[PDB]
Amino acid sequence: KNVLKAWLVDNTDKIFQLETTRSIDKEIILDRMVAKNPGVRRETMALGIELMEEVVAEALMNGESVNTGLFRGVAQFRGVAKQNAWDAATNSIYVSLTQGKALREAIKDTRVDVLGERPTKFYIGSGQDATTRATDFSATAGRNFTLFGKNLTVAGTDPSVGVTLASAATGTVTKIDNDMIVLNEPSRLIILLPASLEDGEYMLTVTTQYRGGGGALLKTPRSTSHTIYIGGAP
Amino acid sequence: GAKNVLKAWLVDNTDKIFQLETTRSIDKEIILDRMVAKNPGVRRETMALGIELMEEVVAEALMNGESVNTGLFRGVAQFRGVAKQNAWDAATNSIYVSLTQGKALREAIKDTRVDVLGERPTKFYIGSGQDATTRATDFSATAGRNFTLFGKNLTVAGTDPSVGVTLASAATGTVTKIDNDMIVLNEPSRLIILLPASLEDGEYMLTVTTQYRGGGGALLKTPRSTSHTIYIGGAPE
Repeated sequence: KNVLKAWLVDNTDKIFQLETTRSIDKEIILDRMVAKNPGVRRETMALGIELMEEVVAEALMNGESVNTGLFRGVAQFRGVAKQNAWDAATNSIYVSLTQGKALREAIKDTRVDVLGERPTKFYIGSGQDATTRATDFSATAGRNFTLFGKNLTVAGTDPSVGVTLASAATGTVTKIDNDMIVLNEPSRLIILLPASLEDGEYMLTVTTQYRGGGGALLKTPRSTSHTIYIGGAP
Repeated sequence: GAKNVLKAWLVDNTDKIFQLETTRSIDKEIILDRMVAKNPGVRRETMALGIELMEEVVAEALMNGESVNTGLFRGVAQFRGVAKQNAWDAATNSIYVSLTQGKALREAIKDTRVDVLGERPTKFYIGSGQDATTRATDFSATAGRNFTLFGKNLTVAGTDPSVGVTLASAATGTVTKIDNDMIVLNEPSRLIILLPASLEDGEYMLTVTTQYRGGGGALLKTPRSTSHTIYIGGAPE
């Protein structure tokens, strides 16, 4: 019933990479809930989701493990316990989440549509968040994020050249200052993510005139993207 | 000050780490009861229907390759294993959903203080854990697969028939004893176990019962027990 579209990318080994499609938030979830069951009042459903989030946040922050159909969560601690004390600069709380029974059951009814390899050797293969060590394209605002790929060097004179973040919620495009691209290699980019960015999903785009391998710069810039979740600055 | 409090122990990792003192485990039934308790304006049956409806929409969105964000989490489908002959192989490749905390949890973390209790009173406890399949260290585990327990004086030893590793279901209270031969590594600071495949998804209380005495010494006349909560995810396909 369900279909996941996947690219073949270099790991070296070949690995599957989910195709860039869509991001959905609470507003779209509420629209789809009302479309599936027109007997539910949107305002009641919106209230219910906020209420449930309050209950779960409070449970996790008061040391309970929480299990829903979608996930299981528990509060965790990050950083070394320096001098048998909590240091707000090195230590932090986070909630570790694992897929729940409803997701494991939905996976059973899902097939993978292999798209093959991308037609051009220009893409974002993988990523890593410095702070959380996550590789699922979740990231931390005001901290470093590494992009691994092919022919990613930010180069050229054209004004569109550079790294951008486009908000899935508002559509607003934030350009990353070129000084904040602290490593600019064809197979790897290290960027500092702006601290002011609101939590949510963004479209990360590398636009460059850098030609694959050696040679002259491309006359017109080319773009490659990947979805990314940015969690607010710690 | 901070409206939430987390209690944490200082356990061994040459250096020390923080270990949450877990309060209890809650499911959809308790969540729904607490929602009604906070807002008597809502009808519990309407809230229960809404949660099933929200889960269906989120599960369909994820399984059709969309990234999903709520205030509690962001999710996206991910793939495991190498591409053999540039084609999906159901016997070596798998799908999972990677989940990260959302904005509501990040804001709640801001109103939370950590109350350090110091070091654990006894030198017999479960400090940390690791799932072999996912490599998760949050005490989430995979049924039919290996799990590692790190701690102090965890060696399973003694003549008493109660000695061993058990899992008690939070949903029913049903206890599953792991066969002693499914204890693959039996060291004081680390146990490697094979989890049975038939375990239903959910939270369990994992208990290590043993007559093994701290460091050097004769076996204890009476067995002692130490526990840790564990989430078990259903066996892989």
